[PDB]
Amino acid sequence: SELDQLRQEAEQLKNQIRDARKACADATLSQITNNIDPVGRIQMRTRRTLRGHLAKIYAMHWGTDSRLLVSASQDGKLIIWDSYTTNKVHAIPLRSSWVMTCAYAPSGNYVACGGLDNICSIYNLKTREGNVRVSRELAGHTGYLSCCRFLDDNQIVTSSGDTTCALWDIETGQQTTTFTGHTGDVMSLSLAPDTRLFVSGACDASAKLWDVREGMCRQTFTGHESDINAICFFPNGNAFATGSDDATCRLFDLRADQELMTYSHDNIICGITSVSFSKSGRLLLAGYDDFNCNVWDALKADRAGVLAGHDNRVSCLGVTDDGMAVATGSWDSFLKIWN
Amino acid sequence: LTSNAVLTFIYFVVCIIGLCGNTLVIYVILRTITNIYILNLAIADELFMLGLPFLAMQVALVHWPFGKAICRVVMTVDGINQFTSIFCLTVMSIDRYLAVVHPIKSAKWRRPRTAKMITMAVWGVSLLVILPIMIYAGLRSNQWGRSSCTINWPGESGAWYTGFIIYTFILGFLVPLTIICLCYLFIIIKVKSSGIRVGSSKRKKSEKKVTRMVSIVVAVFIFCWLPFYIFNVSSVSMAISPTPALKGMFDFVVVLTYANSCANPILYAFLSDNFKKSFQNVL
Amino acid sequence: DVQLVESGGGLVQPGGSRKLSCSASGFAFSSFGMHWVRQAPEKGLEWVAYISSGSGTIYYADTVKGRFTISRDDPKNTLFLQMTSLRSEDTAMYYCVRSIYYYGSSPFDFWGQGTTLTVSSGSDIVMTQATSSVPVTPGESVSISCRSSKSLLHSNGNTYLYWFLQRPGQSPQLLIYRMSNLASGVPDRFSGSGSGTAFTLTISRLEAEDVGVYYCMQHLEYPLTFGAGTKLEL
Amino acid sequence: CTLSAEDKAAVERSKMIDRNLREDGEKAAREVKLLLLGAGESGKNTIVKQMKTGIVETHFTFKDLHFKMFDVGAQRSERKKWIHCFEGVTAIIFCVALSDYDLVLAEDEEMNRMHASMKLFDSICNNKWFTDTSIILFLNKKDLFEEKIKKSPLTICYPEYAGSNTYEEAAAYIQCQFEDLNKRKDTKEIYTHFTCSTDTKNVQFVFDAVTDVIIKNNLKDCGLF
Amino acid sequence: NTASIAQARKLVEQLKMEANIDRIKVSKAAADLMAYCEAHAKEDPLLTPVPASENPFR
Ligand SMILES: NC[C@H]1CCC[C@@H](CNC(=O)[C@@H](Cc2c[nH]c3ccccc23)NC(=O)N2CCC3(C=Cc4ccccc43)CC2)C1
Repeated sequence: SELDQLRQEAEQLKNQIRDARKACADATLSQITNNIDPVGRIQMRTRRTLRGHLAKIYAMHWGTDSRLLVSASQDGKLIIWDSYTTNKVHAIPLRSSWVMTCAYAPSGNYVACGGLDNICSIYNLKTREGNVRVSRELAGHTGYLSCCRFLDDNQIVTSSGDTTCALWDIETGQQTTTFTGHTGDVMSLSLAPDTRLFVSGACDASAKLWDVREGMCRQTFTGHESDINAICFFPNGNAFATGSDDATCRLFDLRADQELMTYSHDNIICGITSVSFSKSGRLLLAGYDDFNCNVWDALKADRAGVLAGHDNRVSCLGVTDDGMAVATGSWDSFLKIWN
Repeated sequence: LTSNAVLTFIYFVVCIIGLCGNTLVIYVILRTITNIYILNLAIADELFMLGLPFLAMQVALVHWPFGKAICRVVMTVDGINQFTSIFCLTVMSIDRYLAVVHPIKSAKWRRPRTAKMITMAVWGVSLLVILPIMIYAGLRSNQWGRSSCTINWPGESGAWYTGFIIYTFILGFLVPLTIICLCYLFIIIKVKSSGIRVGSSKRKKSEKKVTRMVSIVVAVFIFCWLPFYIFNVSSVSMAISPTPALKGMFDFVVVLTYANSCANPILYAFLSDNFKKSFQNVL
Repeated sequence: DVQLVESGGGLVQPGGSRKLSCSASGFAFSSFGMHWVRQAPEKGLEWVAYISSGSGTIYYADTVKGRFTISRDDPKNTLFLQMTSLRSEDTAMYYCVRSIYYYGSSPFDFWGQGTTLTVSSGSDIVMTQATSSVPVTPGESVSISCRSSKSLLHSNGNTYLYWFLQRPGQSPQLLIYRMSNLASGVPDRFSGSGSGTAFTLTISRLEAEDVGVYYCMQHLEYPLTFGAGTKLEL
Repeated sequence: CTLSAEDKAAVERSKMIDRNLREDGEKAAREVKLLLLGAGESGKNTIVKQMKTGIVETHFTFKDLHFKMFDVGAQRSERKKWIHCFEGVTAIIFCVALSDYDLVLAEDEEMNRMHASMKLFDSICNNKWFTDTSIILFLNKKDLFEEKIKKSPLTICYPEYAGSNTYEEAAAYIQCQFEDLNKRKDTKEIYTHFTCSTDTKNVQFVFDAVTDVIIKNNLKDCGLF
Repeated sequence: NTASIAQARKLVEQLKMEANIDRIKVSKAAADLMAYCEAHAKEDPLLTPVPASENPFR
């Protein structure tokens, strides 16, 4: 009837898209990059060791001042750190201890958290009576929250394990836009620097490009063989990198709509939990399940350095906005700052 | 000829194994209640082993030419460390009793601050218990023109020596041994009762396993510490003339004691699976 | 709302003892450090004491050591100042100041209404304000200067200087907390600038609501010192 | 030194925060955490009602012991993405009804309900995050098994059964089939209880099993066992 | 059932709307990435370590 015809049309369209992608490729990234200077040796020393968490640390986010940091752990407590002096600014208890994500507002006024309780909680950091209160509880997701990122003080974007991304209005507590199209649990979110686009990575081994104000997908990116666990834009917003369980990081191109570079080693068989880019985009930092982080040359696909020093799985990375330091969180309840 | 050579060889090899074991345990632990107790015991045994080599010369060559201050200091360290090890064993036994037999009531009382206070208190008690060695140590000039690093009890009356030996025997063997035996017997009884009550399988196995670790610990402790007090009490109660062979057995039993310290770090912090996790990365 | 209502004032014979109570309502009293600041009828602010959160650190002024005791009651949300051997120079208007300390905090942000107590008849930093009275027509810019005998530019990059405004018949309020940062609830027309030992406060587009006495305070090292105060008239 | 007054005050505040975190540490560590699993609706409601969204937590105190139960029902997602959050639970409570060997899921005929429960038990007991985690097994609805076994033999579920169609032998066979699925017998134990009792004997069982688990945990930490 | 037909229609509409997107050659965008990396090379403390006087974390 119509189902077979529609399936045939979809297959033909996919074939046409693949042909258009293939006709676009003329020279690989390695063919252009092979005549630039090597990055060299990257030796980063641990400058701080933030202690106080009593369980696995799952999420961490930097502040826009490159001094304040927020971390979440299974203790049921959110801690705000003064990375310069290791001091703690706040210790926010959580109603649900099963936290898996946290975010720090660009204005520094709010902190969000979420997890297995299906609720995004907004916390008011700057309050007249001195304590940190629960500003808003965002309900509506039927699956666990995996990532959340602030657009401004009134808009937030959340990803959930119900194959759905959402855009929220914090003042009204409603869901302004719902992003659908993923066939698996969505794991990661990353915002473009211009606050106009964002990409998400799900467990269907795929990545999608969204628009905030239109709620529709432009491009779908494939190539991974397992669940994508982390994703991060290039500094200029024209590329992004993903990490998955097949011990390989990709680099994807928005304007070319194609795979650019692959980052893999024969000695790595463990999945990737976190990816982050340096300020210039030359270095790509990836956290792994083998207890350490690898620094990758984003243009030469060559390993430049290793960040060892964690006794358990590295869960979360982060590079400051000025690009001065890298923060690594691990399941051993420790955060480390590197230079 | 060869007797003194083999005795000083035994002393030195016991010293070397004590140092290596204690320093490995300290290095792995450093840089929970059980870790605090293990570290305290490792410090006690390491200081014991540092104090060991001085009388290896005395068993090697008869006279003690190390003066008087060094003799008193080595007597001081030996008598404080020796008893700060035995009491750490007793405290570990009491802690195991409180952890197994009373898993709920003793949970609140088992905090790291409490362990730190107990360690400080046991160090203070070991310092205070050894005052007779503090005061009446010195050198006893032999008739031939020699000396030995011993305890010079004032006067010719033997009441001081008998009282001190009974006091040290009681306080350093009987009370710790009976406490350890009672704690471990009650641990075994509680394990069997908990196995029966829940109605679970594999009871045999567990019962057997814990009865073999308790037996090893108590047997090692007794086999090493008992001959020293047996020889000393036999010398005090009866009248025994000196003999080179008797001195040989006395020295052998003395070096067997230091053996407990060398041995007990292995038993207390090597067979534990928690320590093996940290030791696996090193080796 | 946030309130700090004081009690315990009155008329006191010399050598007596009276206790001042600072009742709190509307904020987490346990997480806030507390201060006592008094003002004599000669129109001069003066620091007295300070008790931190957890009652771990206590500081006294040099003229009250050995005579005054400061204590807090966290469950009852009350702050006590125990005063003994009172002299005629202790006649003032004792205020209760609320302060909190972390990165980017705004200390000295709320003040109590104060209480009146009447008694019948070296290395400290000097903050001086040369101008004592600046008559000016409303609607024009006003500059107020306060210089220091010691540099307030600490090695961490922060300059610890504060600006306060006291309207007639009211309690002092915070305007600038570290030389450049505007307080919460005050208009943007107030601006602070300076460097080293010279500090200025600019009031662009002056209105009649800003008429009062302006004070400058440092928080570099205890005891905290105020200025004489510049009064804006007309 | 080289610190301002505000820097010292901030350090003191951080120290107070550290003290509060440590103080909450013992309270968190002295609670028994239990993870409740179960296929469909076997004993899900009854175990909750004996104490009379996403994750559901239940708090109760029995004999000076505080119990944490986490219910993962209605969490219809991929299990391998949030099952590692329970790596440190004290024990796993698994509920299996006995009166479902004659039933079918009504979506797949070749899938038996008891076979589905066995598949889930095999998947959870042998998980890489639960190597040294004990499992308390609850066998619900034994009166239904009583009144259904006289008309339907157990051979419908197990073709290899060669025993009498009586309650005791069939219950023993079912328990043995469940305990044979454990291939980590050297590092965990499986506790079995028949929970179709109106009396408050299930909470006592849970207490005894947890006491045994903590006793073996302390013995393993000490090194004796 | 009409649910499968609706899902297939949504999928084919999304694929058709995705296929009509202008794409630039991969060499041009690779050169753009290289140029961006070269333009901000001196502003990257990780790639080029800063002196200890300018290091916030010492
Ligand atoms: N820690 C171990 C070191 C500590 C410093 C002394 C080394 C040895 N000397 C001692 O133990 C004191 C008791 C003592 C000293 N310090 C102590 C600490 C605890 C308990 C006891 C002690 N015994 C002791 O002198 N002899 C025993 C047998 C003896 C007596 C009659 C006799 C006849 C024939 C052959 C041999 C003998 C000679 C001497 C032991």
